[PDB]
Amino acid sequence: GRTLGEQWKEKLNAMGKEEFFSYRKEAILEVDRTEARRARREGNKVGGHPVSRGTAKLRWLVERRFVQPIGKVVDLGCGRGGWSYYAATMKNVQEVRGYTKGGPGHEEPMLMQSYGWNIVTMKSGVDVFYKPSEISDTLLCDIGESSPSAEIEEQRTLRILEMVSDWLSRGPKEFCIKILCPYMPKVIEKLESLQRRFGGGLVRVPLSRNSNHEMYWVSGASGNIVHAVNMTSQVLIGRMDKKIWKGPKYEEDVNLGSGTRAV
Ligand SMILES: Nc1nc2c(ncn2[C@@H]2O[C@H](COP(=O)(O)OP(=O)(O)OP(=O)(O)OCC3O[C@@H](n4cnc5c(N)ncnc54)[C@H](O)[C@@H]3O)[C@@H](O)[C@H]2O)c(=O)[nH]1
Ligand SMILES: Nc1nc2c(ncn2[C@@H]2O[C@H](COP(=O)(O)OP(=O)(O)OP(=O)(O)OCC3O[C@@H](n4cnc5c(N)ncnc54)[C@H](O)[C@@H]3O)[C@@H](O)[C@H]2O)c(=O)[nH]1
Ligand SMILES: C[S@@+](CC[C@H](N)C(=O)[O-])C[C@H]1O[C@@H](n2cnc3c(N)ncnc32)[C@H](O)[C@@H]1O
Repeated sequence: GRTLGEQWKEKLNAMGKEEFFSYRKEAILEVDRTEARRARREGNKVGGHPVSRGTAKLRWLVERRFVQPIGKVVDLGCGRGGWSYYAATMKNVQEVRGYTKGGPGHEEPMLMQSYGWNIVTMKSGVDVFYKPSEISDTLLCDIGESSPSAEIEEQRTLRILEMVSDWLSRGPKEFCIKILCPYMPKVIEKLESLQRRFGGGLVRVPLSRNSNHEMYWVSGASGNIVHAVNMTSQVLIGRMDKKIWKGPKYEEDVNLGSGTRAV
């Protein structure tokens, strides 16, 4: 046969617009960004409004001890820097280094003055697939591009998995990696291998939209991957074909404050 996630991806692509858009936000957690937008507009950089939604995503993991940034932090595919700035707010972090592709169709790093910004250093024009690995205490990675093909998503995920190992072999004991397509059998066996060597486990962040099955490979987690995935697949499938769409659960975004920090 084929995996539950496999079937999810097929059932997903067969939905109408009205159904899709309505489904992808059903029962999910969502951050209110409207004030972030206002700040952005006005150019206010010291109101603690994150640069993206991803800040709230990482916060969700961190607060549940799934990952706990420490020492030198490296954020691969940092984009605007939601994850980088958030790591810089934490007392145990001393150095935040981010890398992202930039250019056409890609998010450029964004300057904010959230608490700790001064130890953040983001660099654009960098393709992590050709960037020599560096030492780190914490390794973050949030790379992964959607596609209506699960096979595409598979190989994309596999390329990512292949490359993150090199960064991990450098001894960071705290980590968080986006697995774009975790439900595919080749991805699973690869994670099964990587889990044996590096530990950790896979976790679904409820802030992620129902239109994607992304899970995060995190060092503060553990346990059976194949079960973990399937559970998420039953939830996501369980949300389909709904009667009265209740919509998302709105939460307040994280406040990263302002000002520098001496290290
Ligand atoms: N190459 C393309 N990328 C796109 C397109 N539409 C959206 N995106 C990007 O996908 C990403 C996911 O979109 P989502 O809306 O979920 O991103 P976030 O929710 O994390 O950003 P928010 O700031 O919370 O609000 C989202 C957006 O607000 C816009 N935004 C937010 N910040 C900016 C800046 N700095 N410069 C230009 N536009 C910005 C942007 O269009 C996003 O859709 C995001 O980086 C977008 O820039 C698109 O049509 N083409
Ligand atoms: N039945 C349908 N299925 C769809 C449809 N669109 C996408 N999909 C399926 O859902 C999957 C994911 O959908 P989504 O696009 O919501 O993916 P994400 O939420 O993970 O993308 P994000 O980057 O998190 O933000 C999403 C979006 O931001 C926009 N975005 C982001 N990147 C881009 C680019 N490069 N170009 C144009 N627009 C872009 C776009 O409007 C998306 O809704 C996708 O792989 C498809 O299998 C659709 O219209 N109908
Ligand atoms: C969506 S962002 C992740 C969000 C970020 N963690 C945050 O909190 O805002 C992922 C980024 O990885 C970048 N990316 C994709 N492929 C890359 C590559 N090969 N090398 C470096 N960055 C890449 C994309 O430009 C994209 O903006």
